[PDB]
Amino acid sequence: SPGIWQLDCTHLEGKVILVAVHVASGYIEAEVIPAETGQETAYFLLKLAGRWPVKTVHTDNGSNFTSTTVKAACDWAGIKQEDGIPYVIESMNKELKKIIGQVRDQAEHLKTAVQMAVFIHNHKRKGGIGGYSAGERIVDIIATD
Amino acid sequence: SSPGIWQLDCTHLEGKVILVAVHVASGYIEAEVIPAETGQETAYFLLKLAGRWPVKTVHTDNGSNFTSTTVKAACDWAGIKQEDSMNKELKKIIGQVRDQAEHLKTAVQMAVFIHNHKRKGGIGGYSAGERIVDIIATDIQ
Ligand SMILES: OC[C@H]1O[C@@](CO)(O[C@H]2O[C@H](CO)[C@@H](O)[C@H](O)[C@H]2O)[C@@H](O)[C@@H]1O
Ligand SMILES: Nc1ccc(-n2cccc2)cc1
Ligand SMILES: Nc1ccc(-n2cccc2)cc1
Repeated sequence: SPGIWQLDCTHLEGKVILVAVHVASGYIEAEVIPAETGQETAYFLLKLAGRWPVKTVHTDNGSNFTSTTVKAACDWAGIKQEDGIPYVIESMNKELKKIIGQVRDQAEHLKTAVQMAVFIHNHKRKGGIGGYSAGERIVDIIATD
Repeated sequence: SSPGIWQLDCTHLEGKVILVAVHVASGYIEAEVIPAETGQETAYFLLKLAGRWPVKTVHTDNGSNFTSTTVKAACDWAGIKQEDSMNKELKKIIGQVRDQAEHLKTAVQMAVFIHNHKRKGGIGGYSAGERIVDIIATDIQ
């Protein structure tokens, strides 16, 4: 389970946000991209896979994931691509947009607000003052020694 | 050496700029390919990095991009203190795989992958990715 990520997209202000969620921790990575193309999606996946030990990605089976460029990237990086596998995370894509609202007036451009929201989400302590943030949870889950 | 210390440097290849952040204690790298070495691109890079890892201090080359008001605003917001080698290993790996990709940026991220995942030493060794997570997880207690 520690190598599983869920990908999804969010559209805001006529722009596309690609989001990767580490299922076990709730940690997120996101980028604003011009459109959901195979090349953009493949680049995103390649970046993510260089930064964390990514074994498996669950996707929404959008047409960007049927691109041969994305298939090639997943094969090169040793990612098992699992399309149409669903999976509180539902509450979270709604939650990123809420956080983006609380910082939007501090950023000239949307992409900056998106990275501010990612920062807030990842650093936020969950389950009270004795709890842990998504950033803390991911490193504790992944660390092997 | 401390868990929150990164070093940031630029490398120029094929008319483009590669921004490289190294986590000093582990050797782990994050990199992006940018059109030009601008204040806006530098700030965006730093905000992304700080959202992903507990970044306390970044050591830089004190070029013009790092003292931009947008960079200072990003660093103030993210709680990053600015202060004034592995570019060589990265460039080398980029060389070794540049022929497996059309675009330079694809080859750069292939090189970041290879570098971060590569076990140093024999059986018993670690990769830079394993070292950074082990160091940070230990710091959490
Ligand atoms: O959101 C656009 C933004 O992303 C950055 C990250 O620093 O880089 C881009 O990465 C590629 C360029 O190297 C793009 O193809 C990709 O869409 C995006 O991740 C910035 O340079 C850019 O402003
Ligand atoms: N844009 C892009 C990203 C990754 C690849 N890739 C394919 C195999 C390995 C990386 C190709 C193109
Ligand atoms: N436990 C573990 C394994 C691989 C990594 N890794 C992350 C990027 C490259 C390797 C991190 C932690």
